[PDB]
Amino acid sequence: FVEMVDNLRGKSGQGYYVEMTVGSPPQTLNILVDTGSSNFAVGAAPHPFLHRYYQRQLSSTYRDLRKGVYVPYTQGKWEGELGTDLVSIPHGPNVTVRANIAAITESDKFFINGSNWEGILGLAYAEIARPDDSLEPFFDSLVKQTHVPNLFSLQLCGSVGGSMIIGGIDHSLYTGSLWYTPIRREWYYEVIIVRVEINGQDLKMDCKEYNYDKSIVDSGTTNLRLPKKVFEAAVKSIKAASSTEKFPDGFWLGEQLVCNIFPVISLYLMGEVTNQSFRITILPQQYLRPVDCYKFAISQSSTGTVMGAVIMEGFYVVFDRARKRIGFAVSACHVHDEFRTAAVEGPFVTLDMEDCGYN
Ligand SMILES: Cc1noc(C)c1[C@@H]1C[C@@](C)(c2ccc(F)cc2F)N=C(N)S1
Repeated sequence: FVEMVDNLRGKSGQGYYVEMTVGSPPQTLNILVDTGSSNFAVGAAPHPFLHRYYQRQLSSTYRDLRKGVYVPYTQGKWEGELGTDLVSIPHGPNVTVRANIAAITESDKFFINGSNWEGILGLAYAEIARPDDSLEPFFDSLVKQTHVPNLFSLQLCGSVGGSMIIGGIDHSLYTGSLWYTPIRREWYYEVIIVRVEINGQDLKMDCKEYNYDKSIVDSGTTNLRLPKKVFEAAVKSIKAASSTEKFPDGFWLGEQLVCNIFPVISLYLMGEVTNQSFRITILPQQYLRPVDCYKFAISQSSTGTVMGAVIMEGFYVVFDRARKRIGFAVSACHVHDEFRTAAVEGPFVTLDMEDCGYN
């Protein structure tokens, strides 16, 4: 998978993108890699922010599905026209598939001014695909039409770079062993957090609170998002551990910037075996992001835990769809100092892990 190494690019806070081609003859586009959605949607109109866009008139293999799609988010929205066309990934497997494409004709607060991507690749499951689950996501189409194994892995490195290994695992991209957590449900990449530690000190919360209403792995989100009750207990512990320096309350809420003291954060994830778990540990270098101006990149959430770039940049993450599991291993590219490094450790004994999942 050497040709797939270093196939991700981007700028800080603007996400990670991969080069893709769409149509015949192939039209080159930069496409954001997003494990938190399920639509393959591309700019198809000359929006001022876009370097380029999908021109359906130039493609002889384009097929109109004669259906519109309106996708609103919490922050922004896009509207598109649904169709199918031939899609390939130049720095991926040597294959071409017919995939669903939402041609974006109208948007608000979706594209980033100054970014180098013009589309989004939803890598999650059909259940959260829009308008409904009958619209087959790209990766489902890829696995069905080719002999590409039902697996992909992401190494996101902290302008920015990384690797999306499609159909396999590159062992040079991680150190130590991979540790797997079950995918609870095939919609988002939903996982179960069973324990949270700040500098080794347990938060002592009902583990159901950590997964209210869900916990997901999302490459399209920057922050580690936590449920508000978990966030408040987490921040209080981080404040106590970093009592050497005094910071304004706005900094902790992400309302202001600040220009060894900060604690490590450990998330225990449900293991593959009954009563067995493992832990992933991140550093201040992950959750305190440069904007020297630093932004506290842990925030409160209404939609449950989001393991965004803050988590993913510390680890090599394997999305093992074939076995309904997500693998975590220490990333060979993660940012650390001489005293502390990111870690994946196990096994640990954790009882009543099924009670941690919200129903
Ligand atoms: C859900 C949700 N609610 O508010 C926001 C913002 C989202 C993001 C939606 C999406 C599609 C997204 C990501 C990056 C980007 F640049 C634009 C996007 F639209 N992927 C996610 N994972 S989170």
